[PDB]
Formats: sequence, structure tokens, C-alpha cells
Amino acid sequence: APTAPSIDMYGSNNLQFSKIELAMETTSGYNDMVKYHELAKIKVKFNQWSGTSGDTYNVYFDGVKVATGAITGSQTTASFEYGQGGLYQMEIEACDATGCSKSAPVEITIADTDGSHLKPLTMNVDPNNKSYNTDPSIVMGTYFVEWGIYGRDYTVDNMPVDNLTHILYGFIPICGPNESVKSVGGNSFNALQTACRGVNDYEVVIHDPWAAYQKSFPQAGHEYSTPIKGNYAMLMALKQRNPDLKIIPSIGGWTLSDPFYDFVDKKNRDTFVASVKKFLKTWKFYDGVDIDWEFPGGGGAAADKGDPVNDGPAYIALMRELRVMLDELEAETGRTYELTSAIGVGYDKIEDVDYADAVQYMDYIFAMTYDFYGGWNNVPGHQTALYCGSFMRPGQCDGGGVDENGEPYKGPAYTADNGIQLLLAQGVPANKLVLGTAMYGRGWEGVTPDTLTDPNDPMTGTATGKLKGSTAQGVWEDGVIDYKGIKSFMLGANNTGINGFEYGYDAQAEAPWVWNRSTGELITFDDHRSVLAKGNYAKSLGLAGLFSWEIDADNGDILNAMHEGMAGGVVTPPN
Ligand SMILES: CC(=O)[C@]1(O)Cc2c(O)c3c(c(O)c2[C@@H](O[C@H]2C[C@H](N)[C@H](O)[C@H](C)O2)C1)C(=O)c1ccccc1C3=O
Repeated sequence: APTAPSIDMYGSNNLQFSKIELAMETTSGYNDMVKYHELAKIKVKFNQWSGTSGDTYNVYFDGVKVATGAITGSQTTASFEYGQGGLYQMEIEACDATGCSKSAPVEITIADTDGSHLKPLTMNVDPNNKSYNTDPSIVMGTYFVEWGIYGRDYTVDNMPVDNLTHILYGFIPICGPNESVKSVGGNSFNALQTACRGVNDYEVVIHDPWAAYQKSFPQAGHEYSTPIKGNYAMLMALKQRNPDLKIIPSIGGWTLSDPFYDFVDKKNRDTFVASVKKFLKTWKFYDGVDIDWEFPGGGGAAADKGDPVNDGPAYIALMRELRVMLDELEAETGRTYELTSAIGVGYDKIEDVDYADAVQYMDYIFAMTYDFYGGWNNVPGHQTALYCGSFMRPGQCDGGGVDENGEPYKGPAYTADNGIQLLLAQGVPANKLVLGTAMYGRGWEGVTPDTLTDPNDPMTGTATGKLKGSTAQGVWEDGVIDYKGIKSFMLGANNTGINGFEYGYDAQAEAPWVWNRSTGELITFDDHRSVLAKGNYAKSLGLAGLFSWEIDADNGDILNAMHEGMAGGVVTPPN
């Protein structure tokens, strides 16, 4: 028989092959950094120095023949293409009329972006996240933010994945007009300019390729030479651990919505929709797309954008067009892909979209039932309440009243139930609506007792400015604090108040607060009680479930309460 091939490990890239080429140690345009191949090119060098070399080689993976070719003398390169990622035991055989001889087996890795070559992720979850048996029909969602791996030190293996059905990855930008990004300062705008170099306007890109696929995480077993690293390789490994998890890219958000206002022109929708199809073929761990346009009709970060007449019909066409495209991917892959969107729930945001038309294309609407009041002005209120608080004036709740100047309210007050009932009354099915819960507070300073019109209720006071604090306290920007910061610096373990704060609860609104009467610091947030009230409300109305912004800011208490409030319930999944 021929001499047995001897595989040259170093001549064959130590047997690590990848369907995706990702630039490392540089930051450039997205199309220069990312290249995806439907088939990996596998080149393996072998030699047969003594004896006869034979005529033909065969390559086997786990005992099954996957390639064949000609022997070229004493040194041959087996060259072939292969579609399915994975880890395989490879043998190379050489054959002639006298028989065949085979190399020892050796492990070959074929990387792909579904994580098929990866072991299940090793988790490091805070043990305060508890175990539940929530019915699998109920949505339990959260947002994981790409920049959370910096100062916030919160990585994919920290997520309590057994307690989640959906992870929304915040946020994928659209190339084009993006002046709103300059509002976060730092390098965010400039990093987008880099990512969009050589990219057509209105196509998606990865904003931070260091966080997404270059950074080596030692807890994931990454090495500097591993072909896919970053949060994306950890999400691939997380999907190997929890295969029924849905991981969905969230496009837009508050700072990254400016390009959506040009989707009134179909040509820019077509560009965008094609880029999303390419994105989901490239990054196969993702299960759909979430569109967080804030907001049709305006009222978001860009003060000079928003068209109440035309943005709603653009949003609806976008959804129609994205569902056509996802149906093509389902035909191609045999997989199911979801289309979702996070939406404003003030009456003046809902009135700009005919959701009865849009929602026929969509699996879920993540209703943003939070940010109703906040440090952008000096008016206290409940930022994430179900119902109207004691602080509101007569006729403020339903908008029939007048304000303190005698001016008509323009619509119903900002509460979760006022927005859910506006959506239901126009025919959006309850089982497509997912109710938002806040894992953060918004707050003020200067709300001292002398400013209250009702002494029992600090939401009747007036602020002098935003809450101020440090990042160790969970205050990453003025006026906003992580829930785990409120728990460590204002509630304490018994939930009865520390550091001069007192806890209170508006039982009408279903909304908690902490208030330091000395500093006038007042913070509106969600807590165990108010999250249990949201789960009861969701069960009462047959909503799809609950989601939360943002998972790094919880200590486990808010996701635990999301599950606790849903116990016993089931829902009909949308078809
Ligand atoms: C209740 C409501 O309708 C709001 O639009 C909600 C809101 C908000 O959700 C966020 C922000 C807001 O400023 C506001 C407020 O808009 C501001 C700017 C508007 N153009 C308008 O002038 C309004 C009165 O206040 C009011 C943010 O600033 C913000 C910043 C960073 C991330 C998310 C956020 C973030 O999510």
C-alpha cells in the first residue's frame, strides 16, 4: 500500500478553518473587516517522504469521506470546500491499486457563525438570579448592550440565560445621517464613521468590532488567534448551551434612529432590507430583526426630524418588506425568523403609526412602557407606572382636563395602561404585545419637602436638576441610575431605606420611589412590587409577556420578579 500521509499541522494552519474572515488588530470599514463564505476553503498539506505515494487521496471527517483528489509526489495539498461548521476527527488516506494507508486522526475545526464548532458557554451568573418554571410560551426578554463590557463589566456569560426567552442586542447602527450619536460624546460618532467607510448609506454595520468579535474573553477560552472572539462568539457559544434562546439584533435606539426618517423613500428601504438579509446570512446566531425607530413622527433625539404624515406608512412598508425578506431566508435555511419592534407608548407616538396594519407582519411589539418622566426636565412623575399616579391633576389621566395654567391636555397621560389600551383598541392583538420593565431609575435633585403641593407625595414637588452620582453608584449619566445602584445606595437589603432615603409606593399607579428629604434626591424606578403588578396585568390582558431594559443594571431582583409575576400563566404564541 502507499506510505501513510503525514499531516503537516503548521503547513495547514494548525487545522483551524473559518467560514468568516474577520480583521483583527485594526479598525476599518465594515466591508473591509468582514468577509463571509458559504463554503470554507480547507487546505491541508501532507507528505509521504519514504515509500510509494500512490495515486489518489481521500479525506475523512469522523469516518465519513468528504473529499478526494490526486496525490502529487512526496508532498500534496488536499484542497476542498466544506459547508458545515463543527469539530471533526480528520484522517487523510492515500490509495493506489495495491491498497490504501491512512494518517493518524487529528481534530479539524471549521468555524461558523452559528457556533457549531463551539462548546456550550461556561456561565458566571450572579446567584441572586433564581430558578423558575415559567411556561415556555411567555416572552421573558431583555436587552444586552454591546458597550456593557467596558466600565459596566457585564459580559455575555453574566446573563441569566435560563430566565430569558429573547435577548435583544443593542444596537446595530445604519450608515447615513447620524448626528444624534454625537450626543453621547466620546468616540461613538467617529467609530461609526470608520465602520461606514466604503459602506453604502442605509446599510447596517457593526458599531464596535472590538466588542463584537475581536476582544479575547478568557472566560470563553478565547486566545488571541481564535478566529471569532468578542461578544458575538460568546453569543454563539450561549446558543449552543440554550438552543431555544432567540437572539435578535436591535437596529436603532434613541441615538441611532436618524437614518430611519429617510425611509419615506423606498430606495433607501430596499438598500436597508438587503443589508439586513446579508447581515443575518453572515451572523447566523441571530434569529430575526428588531427595529427600534425612535420615533415615527419625531419626538426623539433629532429635533429637526419626524414626519407625522409619512413616517407611519414608511414604518408599515418597512415591516412588509422586511417580512418578505425574512420569508426568503426561511425558504433558504428552513429556520424560523422573527420580526419585532420596540415602540413609544405615549399617545402622540402611537397616533403616528397605523399599527393595525403594521402588526400583521410582526411577531412581537416591545412596548417601551418606561421613560414617561425623567431628568430632561424638573417635573417629577412615575417613569414606568401602569396607571395614573396620585400626583396627576383632574382630567390629566384621560387628557380631558386642563393643566395648572388652564391649558387643555393634549392627550392621555404617559402611563403603561394608557398606551396598551390605545394599541388594543385599534386591533393590535394582546398576544403580540410585550410589556416593558425598567432595570433603572430616573431621578432629580432639589425636590425638597417645601416644594410639595401634597406633603405625602414627593411626585408633587419640583426639582432643581438631574440626580448626580458616580459610576460606582450606577450613575453612568446624570439623572439615570442602575437598579442595582438603587438597591446598594438607597434601598438596602431590607428595602426599607439607607443613606437618608425613604421608600414609598403609589398604590394607584403601581410605582415605587426613593426620596432623600435632605438632598431632595428623588428616583422613580421599578421594584419587586411594581414588577409583580406588571406581570399580573400582563396575565389579565393576555399579553405575550415582559421585557426589560437593560440586563447589566439588574442584580437579579427585577428579572426574578418578572418571572414571579407570571407564575401559572400561559399564552398563545403568535402563529
Ligand atoms: C416622555 C417622552 O416622550 C420623552 O421623549 C422620553 C425620553 C426618552 O425616552 C429618552 C430621552 C429623553 O430625553 C426623553 C424626553 O425627550 C426629550 C427630547 C424630545 N425631542 C422632546 O423635546 C421631549 C419634551 O423631551 C421625553 C433621552 O434623553 C435619552 C438619552 C439617552 C438614551 C435614552 C434616552 C431616552 O430614552
